[PDB]
This record gives sequence, C-alpha cells and structure tokens, in this order.
Amino acid sequence: ACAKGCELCSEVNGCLKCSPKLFILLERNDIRQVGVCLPSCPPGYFDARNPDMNKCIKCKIEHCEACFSHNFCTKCKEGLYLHKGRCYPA
Amino acid sequence: PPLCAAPCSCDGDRRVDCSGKGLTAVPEGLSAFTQALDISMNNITQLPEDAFKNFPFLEELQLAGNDLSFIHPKALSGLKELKVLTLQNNQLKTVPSEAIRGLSALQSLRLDANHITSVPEDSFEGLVQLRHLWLDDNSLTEVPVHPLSNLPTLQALTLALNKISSIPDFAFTNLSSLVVLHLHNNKIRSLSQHCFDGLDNLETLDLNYNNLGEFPQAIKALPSLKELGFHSNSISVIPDGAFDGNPLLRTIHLYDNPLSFVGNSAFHNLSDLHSLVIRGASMVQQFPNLTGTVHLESLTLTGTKISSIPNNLCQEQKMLRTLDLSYNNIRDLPSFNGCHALEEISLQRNQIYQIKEGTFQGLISLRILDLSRNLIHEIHSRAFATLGPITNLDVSFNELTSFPTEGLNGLNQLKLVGNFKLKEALAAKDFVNLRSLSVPYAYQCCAFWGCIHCTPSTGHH
Ligand SMILES: *[C@@H]1O[C@H](CO)[C@@H](O[C@@H]2O[C@H](CO)[C@@H](O)[C@H](O)[C@H]2NC(C)=O)[C@H](O)[C@H]1NC(C)=O
Ligand SMILES: *[C@@H]1O[C@H](CO)[C@@H](O)[C@H](O)[C@H]1NC(C)=O
Repeated sequence: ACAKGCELCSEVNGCLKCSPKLFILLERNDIRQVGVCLPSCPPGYFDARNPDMNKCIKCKIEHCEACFSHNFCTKCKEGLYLHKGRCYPA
Repeated sequence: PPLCAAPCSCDGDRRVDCSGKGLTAVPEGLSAFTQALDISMNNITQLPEDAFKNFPFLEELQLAGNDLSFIHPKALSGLKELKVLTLQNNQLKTVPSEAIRGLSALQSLRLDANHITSVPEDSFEGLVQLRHLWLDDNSLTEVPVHPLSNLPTLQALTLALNKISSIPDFAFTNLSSLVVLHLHNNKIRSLSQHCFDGLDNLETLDLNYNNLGEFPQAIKALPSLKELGFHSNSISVIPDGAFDGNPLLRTIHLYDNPLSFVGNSAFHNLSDLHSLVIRGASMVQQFPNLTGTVHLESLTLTGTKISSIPNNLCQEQKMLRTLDLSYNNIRDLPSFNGCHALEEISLQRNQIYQIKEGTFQGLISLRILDLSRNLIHEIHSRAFATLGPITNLDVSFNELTSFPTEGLNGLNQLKLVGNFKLKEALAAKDFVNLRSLSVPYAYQCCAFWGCIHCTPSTGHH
C-alpha cells in the first residue's frame, strides 16, 4: 500500500518512484533514506525537473536557508548578508 | 497550538498555514496582522476583486497547486509589502500582468507550470523590486523581451522547459543585475551574435538540452561568467577564441555533444578552470594549448589523434590530481616529475612501447596508474623505485617479457594478463599487500594458491 502520489514503494525505503508530475524527496534523519512524494519541494530544497524524473535537490550553499538553484540563494540564514545569491558574514 | 480560525493553523509570529484544506476561496477570520499565508494545494479556481482586502501586511503568499485559472485585475490590491508570490502548478495560461501590476515590493514570482503560452507586452511593469522570476515548464515559444526590460533589478531567471527555438539580438539587454539565467530544455537552434549583450553581471548560463549546432559566439559578451552548460546539444566544434570573453570561467559542461573537433587554443587563458574533460573529439591531432590555464584538477583527453604530450604539462599544472589521456595515439612519454599532486594516471589504449626510469620519478601521490593496451616491451628496472603510495598498477595486454618489482610492494592490485611472453612468476614476498592479481598463465598463480584473488583468465579480452 503506497502513499498517495507514489507509484512504487518498499516497506523500509518509502517511495521508490513517484507519479511523474510529483517530485521525489529523500529524507534521512535516520537509519536509512526514506523517499517521499511532493507537488513542490520544501524550503532548503529546489524543484529539479530532471530527465530521469522530478527531484527535490537539497541546497548545499554555505549559510543558505532557501535557494533558486545549486549555486544561487534566495534567502540566507538570519543575520547573514545576501549578495548575488551568496551568503556572507557581514 | 495558538487559537486560529478553522481550518487553518497559526504558529504565532504571524504565519498562517491553510494548505491542503479543500478551500475554494481565501480563508476568513484570520488576523489582518498576518504576514505569511500558505493556501497552496487547495481548490481555488478564481481570485475575485479585493480577495486579499484584510491582508494588507502580507509578505509571503502561497497559491501553488490550486488549479487557479482566473485572477481578477484587482485581486492583489493593497499587497504593498508582498515579497514572495507563488503561483506554480496552476492553470494560468497567460501571465496575469494586470493583477500583479501593483506588487511593488515583490522579490520572488513563481509562474512555472501553468500552461502559459503568451506573456503580454506590459507584463512585469511596476515590479521594481523583482529579484527572482520562474517561468519554466510552460509553453513559451520565444523570449518575452519587452516584459523582461521592466526588470533591471532581476537576479535569477529561468525560461527552462519551454518551446523557445531562437534568441534575437539584445533579448536580455536591460537585465543588468542578472546573475543566473536558465534556458535549458528548450528547442534553441539559433542564438544571434548579440543575444546576450548587457548581461555584464551574469555568472551562470545554462543552455543544456537544446539543439545548438554551432558554438555560440554570443557568450563573448558575458565577462562575469563562472559557470557554463551546453551539454546535450548538437555542437561539433569548439573553435579557437570560444571563451575569450569569459576569463572567469570555472566550470564548463560540454558533454553529450557530437563534438569532433576543438581549436588548439580554445581553452587557453582560463586561470580559474578546474576541470577539462573532452572525450571523443576524434579530429583533434595536437595536445591543446593550456597556457594561462594551469589550475586544472582534472585533465581528460580521450579518443583523439594526439600522439605527443608536451614537456611543460607537468612544469605548469599546479594542482593536477587526475590525468586521463587514454585511447589516443601517444607513443613517447614526457617526464611527469613536477606533477606532485597527481594521483591517477590513465594511459590505456595508446602506442607506448617503453617506460624509462625517469618517466614516473616525481609522483609521490600516485595511487593509480593504468598502462594497459599499449605496446610496452621494456620497463626500466627502477621505473617505479621513487614512487609513493602506488596502490593499483595495470600493465596488462602489453609486450612484456619481464616485470620489475622495485617500489611495488604496496600494490593492492596488479594486472599482468595479456603479456603472452611474460615467463617469470611473482614471489608472494615482494607483494605482501596484493589482494587482486591477474597473470597470463595459470602456473603463475601457484605462489598465491597451493600448487587474494589471483587469476590467469583473460577476462575474454
Ligand atoms: C475542486 O474542483 C471542483 C470542480 O469545480 C469543485 O467544484 C466546486 O464545488 C464547490 C461546492 O459545490 C463550490 O463551492 C465551488 O465553487 C465549485 N467550483 C466552481 C468554480 O463552481 C470541487 O468542489 C473541488 N474539490 C475539492 C477538493 O474541494
Ligand atoms: C534598456 O536598455 C536599452 C538599451 O540601452 C534601452 O534602449 C531601453 O529603453 C531600456 N529599457 C528600459 C525599460 O530601461
């Protein structure tokens, strides 16, 4: 019995493949990764419409809270200075 | 949990979450002090006039996923503090230019995934603060040039996943602040000489998945470019001068092109380039000129007619960690002394016939060295003496009759299969760290058996 929006699941790894219109996000706060399906990705991630499937890709920008893409930040952590998509101690 | 008008939840701190509740209208009974309102994933198909009349102080408005097909020209009236407006995954069909006209505080506008086929000429007027615009995953057939001229503050723009097929001169000329531009997954077959003029601040240009058949001269107008993608296109030549406009380029994605030729100086004068990986450029005859491009971490040139490596490769490259020059026509080898950071060297499938003592002297970080599928008949006895943590050595399918041991006792992996005239068997003592060995004949495993995976199997090669 798969969650809504999930085509294929496993008992332990959550969703393995989402409906093509949805985005898959991997959570691992954990013992392992657990796949979940979303219409749009939460902050800290960006919606990536990749050729293999729609994915929620994590923002890995130093000091960033939300991003537009892998190298452009839309919101810095509180108290940081946002300059041209990057976050700076200033 | 703070007491909140049903079916919404409030967090204190003026945020209201009313998403996924089946609403068909903006919720009521909420404080006018509300700063953020999430009403995504509902069933609001229409926004009427003054729909947000009791939300004058909203800074964030989320409308994604509502199948919204109509926004009244005055629905967003009074939202003078709105910074973020999300309308993705709706049914908008055309940019709601009239309705968003007064959002003078707006910084982020998401209009992706809305079956948008046309954007009116007046769109985005009044958006004097806009920083980020998403118009991806729609059905635009061209760049919306006049609408984008209204956005000199714009920093991030995606026109990806649309049906744009050509871009005219000066299409983005007013976007002076633009830092990142996504054009990937369109059908772009034509960029004119000056289509990017004015984007003097642009750092990232994504042109992946289009139908470019020639390298775009237009990027010469991008002095700030740091990252460039044109993978999965139809480009066959990267010519001399291709990046003369972009001295700051750190990253170039050029793979999945029918790339068959590159100009000898196409990659010179790129002091910040960290990787150059070109495979299959079958018409290249000479090793690229890399002067001024000496901070490559990785160099890969594969499938070419190159037969010679310049002596200065290792005197100039400062941080070269991996070198792959496999599948060329290389015969002689220069010295690799100087390449002190060099960890992986691939020279498979060339015409190397000998390894001299000096060939590999300076390599104190060398872990992996692949010399298989050459014509090596002689390796100097002290060829590996002055090595560091050499872990993996492949000299299979060559023409060895003997094989040196000095400096190789730290090997985990040794491949010697395919040297049909290689008669000597190895002593286990010279290789106490060996875990994986291939040899040309079964009797050469007897040390490592009773007569660590030692195998004489050709592997069918
Ligand atoms: C989502 O869409 C359908 C199709 O219109 C909705 O129909 C609405 O029905 C409710 C209750 O009768 C009305 O209040 C709406 O005004 C209707 N739409 C219109 C524009 O007439 C349906 O109710 C919605 N489903 C959910 C999940 O609530
Ligand atoms: C933007 O720049 C071009 C070229 O300088 C100019 O002709 C045009 O009027 C400008 N547009 C706006 C709205 O500033």
